[PDB]
Amino acid sequence: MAQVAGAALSQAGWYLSDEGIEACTSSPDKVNVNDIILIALNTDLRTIGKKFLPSDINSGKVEKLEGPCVLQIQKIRNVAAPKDNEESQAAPRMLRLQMTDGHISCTAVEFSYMSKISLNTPPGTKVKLSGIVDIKNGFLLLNDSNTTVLGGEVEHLIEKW
Amino acid sequence: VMKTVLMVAEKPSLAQSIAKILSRGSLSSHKGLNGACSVHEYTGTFAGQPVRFKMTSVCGHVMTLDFLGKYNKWDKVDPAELFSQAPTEKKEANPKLNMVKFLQVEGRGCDYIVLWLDCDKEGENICFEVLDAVLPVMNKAHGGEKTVFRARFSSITDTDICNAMACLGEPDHNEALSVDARQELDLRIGCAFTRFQTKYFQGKYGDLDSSLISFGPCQTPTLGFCVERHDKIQSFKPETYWVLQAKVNTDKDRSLLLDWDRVRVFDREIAQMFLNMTKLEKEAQVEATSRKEKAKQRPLALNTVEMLRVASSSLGMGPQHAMQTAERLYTQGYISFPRTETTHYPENFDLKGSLRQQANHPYWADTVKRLLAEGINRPRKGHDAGDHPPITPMKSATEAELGGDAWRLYEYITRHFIATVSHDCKYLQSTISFRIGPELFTCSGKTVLSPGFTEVMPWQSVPLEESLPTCQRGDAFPVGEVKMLEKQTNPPDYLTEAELITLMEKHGIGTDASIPVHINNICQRNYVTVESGRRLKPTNLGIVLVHGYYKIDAELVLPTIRSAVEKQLNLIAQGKADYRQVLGHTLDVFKRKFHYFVDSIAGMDELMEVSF
DNA sequence: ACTAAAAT
Ligand SMILES: [Mn+2]
Ligand SMILES: [Mn+2]
Repeated sequence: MAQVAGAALSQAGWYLSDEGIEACTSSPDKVNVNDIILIALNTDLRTIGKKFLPSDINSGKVEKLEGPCVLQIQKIRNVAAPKDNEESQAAPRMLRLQMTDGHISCTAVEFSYMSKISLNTPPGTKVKLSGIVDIKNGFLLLNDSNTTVLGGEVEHLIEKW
Repeated sequence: VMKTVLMVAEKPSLAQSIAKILSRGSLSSHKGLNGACSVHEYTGTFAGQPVRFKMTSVCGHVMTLDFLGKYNKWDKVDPAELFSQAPTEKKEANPKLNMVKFLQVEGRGCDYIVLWLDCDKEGENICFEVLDAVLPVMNKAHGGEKTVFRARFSSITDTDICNAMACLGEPDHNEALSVDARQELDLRIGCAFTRFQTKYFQGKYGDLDSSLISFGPCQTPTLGFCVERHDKIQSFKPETYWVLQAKVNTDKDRSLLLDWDRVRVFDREIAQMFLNMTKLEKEAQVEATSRKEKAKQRPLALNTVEMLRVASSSLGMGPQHAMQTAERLYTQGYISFPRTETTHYPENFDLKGSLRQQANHPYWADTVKRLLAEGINRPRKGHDAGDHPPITPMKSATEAELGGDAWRLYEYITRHFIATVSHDCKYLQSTISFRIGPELFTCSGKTVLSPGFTEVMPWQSVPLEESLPTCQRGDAFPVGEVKMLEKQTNPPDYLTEAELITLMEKHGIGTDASIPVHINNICQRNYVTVESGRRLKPTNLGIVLVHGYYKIDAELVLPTIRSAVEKQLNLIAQGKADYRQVLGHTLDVFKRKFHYFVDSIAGMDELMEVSF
């Protein structure tokens, strides 16, 4: 049954290694891909999951991201105002995202106004990318159409003083 | 002589004005023993019978609060003794003017008393002091009739004064007691802290002999503002901007500068990616065009705070020098009362007449005549606080009779008065948005339509620039080159006098007639120095004072404490508190705080070792 | 010698 369960999760785009799938759920007489998804969305992706991001994505010779992907945010920083004033309405908001999946870390840039991802979004939040995503100079362009935000808290061990 | 009544005013000029208005031109003037106060006599009617009116004035406060003997000489009483065991009394201020004896001799034989004092909070205290002076010597009352009277007025116009005489009232003892409590509290706290500080630090740290270290509810917060600014300057680390700009040319020798919609980027790689996305391009498309009208608001009336701000920011004048010049102009008879915090013109005012008086000076004669011909505009509405009408010209001066500072202030006052009654300024702002590849830039410009108060206040003018070319959507243009610029964030600069005044006003520290005194005090005690640009720079001794106050007990250097104490004291005025029950508690809390401060002075002592 | 209020 896991043979078809893996295909189902791949078609959904939630790519994750089979050992991680087994760890997340181990045959309670049925795979129940739905509860597999719900349990995963509150699990740290560094431990569990396979490597699928294109190699040397942080360089400048890929220019394309095809198919759907699932990624985990780590740090969110507003590169539009100094660290002294974390939010000043003197320039439009502009967000840089440090995403990861497995072994490779990638950087993304807002490039529009997206209300789903805010400065208060805690790490560990899951992002699904659908369609074609552009890579310009090792930077992933995050249009409002090709984003989906799925929550989940794993370790919000972060404090702003 | 059947019956005479007596009237007391707080200024001799105001006394003469009211006497003239109510006496219908018939006066008998005489000079008193002081030499600065005059007595006016005239006949009239008060309460159904003919009455002789006698009008006089007193110069400001009459009594000030102080200590008795054996406690006003230091080195003989412990400072902690002053808090709740030192007898207190009232003694004359300005003893050269025998105000009490003058009041007694001029009120002897009077029957009724009417008080034309100011309507603010600091006026009813003078009211009750005058009663304490005059009531002992006066004809005793008959039956159950009321003798003491008070009048309420705002302006010095005919109708206002006559109506104020028509309707009368009574004073407020509960309102006077609040001011009395404030005076007692301030004197106790200041004399307690200053003595200990200047008796400890003077004899143990070398070059502070013959020096005074002072504490109070105003000087200390004023210093706190400046040292907070100094700390903010000292703890700033620069960052790096990255702004992207490009220029588009339509006709030969007609280029156009543009601005990025996203103003700043703080990542070098991100900025480089955006540049590489734009650099190799040759078209410029047009997205949208804008055309809206707008107005620049005419200035409000003139307050003392705004006078001081403009004097210190545009005329190179200290607050005390400005106040002295304004007072001299008032005494000579050229401008109205220069200590007011009301920014709303009185309903009854000869605005047209005052404007028509200044219809001959070559600097603004054309504008004055044009306004008189085409009809004036109503003033902008604003706050009212009783007190006195705003600062307006009264006579017509020239460059010759006045000189230097007086003329420099008079020009600004007259120009502000003319501007506050003129029209507004209308300008059209055109913004055109271009698109370069994946990014969009904008450029904006202004053009004037009908100048208003700008004709009298040129420094508030709208700058002139070449009009943006008219374009329709879909047009394409060539672009010269797209380049980047690197910039650094700039640290803040030291406080200016205008900024300090506007910080003082909002927090309640000081008042309309005490800001110059406090600033000059902290300048004279070598706490701050005035540098180029009229900027107040903290010195070593002041930095140590505040950095020690924060470490020892933080509410001393804290702007909100004065407001909190004032709010607590207003209960006495409102009739919902008890005088002793409030004063004793508020003195006890401060006594405990001082007794903690004296035993926790090692922390501040270990801070001057890194200096003198 | 202190403090904080009005006035000329
Ligand atoms: Mn007054
Ligand atoms: Mn006032």
